[PDB]
Amino acid sequence: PLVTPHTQCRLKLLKLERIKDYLLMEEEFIRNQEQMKPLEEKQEEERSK
Amino acid sequence: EVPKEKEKEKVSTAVLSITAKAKKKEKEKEKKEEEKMEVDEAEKKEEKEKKKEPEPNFQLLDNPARVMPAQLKVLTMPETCRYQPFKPLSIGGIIILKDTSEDIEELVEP
Amino acid sequence: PLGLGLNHLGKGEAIEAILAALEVVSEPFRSFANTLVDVCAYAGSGNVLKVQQLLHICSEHFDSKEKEEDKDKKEKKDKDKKEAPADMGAHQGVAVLGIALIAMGEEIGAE
Repeated sequence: PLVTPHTQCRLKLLKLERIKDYLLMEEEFIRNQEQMKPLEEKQEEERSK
Repeated sequence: EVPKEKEKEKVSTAVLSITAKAKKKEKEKEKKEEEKMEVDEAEKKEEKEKKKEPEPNFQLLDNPARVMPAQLKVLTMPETCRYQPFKPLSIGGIIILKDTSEDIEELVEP
Repeated sequence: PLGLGLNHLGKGEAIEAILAALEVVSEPFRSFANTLVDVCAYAGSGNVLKVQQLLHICSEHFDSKEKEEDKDKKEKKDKDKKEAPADMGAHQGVAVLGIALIAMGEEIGAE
């Protein structure tokens, strides 16, 4: 909640593009999270039955 | 025998932010470093193209000889060899050799 | 390696990474020190392109107990470069590290 120029100024162009940077990276970090998990599980005999 | 070996290995970084001008001025930094100190590396072409075109289509065969029923008509006895067969050799099965001269050898049984 | 980065704290010149990381070109348990003097020169600014190489190279990899210290120390250097853009990235830092870490992670998060 810090968009404090409240007007057409380059700060709010700089502020919001910082926010775009951290959200794209948090997308790409969790995108790599479900990517690079080689697990290929086999369930336990007690749980499967 | 080609089972697989695949790799997930990556998700491509699609950051099209301020990186775009940042990588461009880095390519300017190599235009002072690459072409002004030392660069030479090369490799040769058309070696792998060369061996393909002089190929056979005159494949000799011993006589335990598998033969397709299509290629019964396109096989040819060696006329440069003297030992010629007896039946017109254009159909698969068994034929006998008309052995001409002398000095017969090379019998094989496993 | 910490007093190295303490001897080279706070300059975003990226020569100190060219100094130190090419100096200790070595085996990976000594290349644990690669992330130290890199980002000790990176106390606080907006250099978000460093923050993505602070994530993308050693992100998870599932890593059966070999370099698990390095991803912790790579996360350790994510802690600074966050404590002085004056709360601009501190909200983003608590947004990331609460989510994809402890609520979506392993030895990196829960240790």
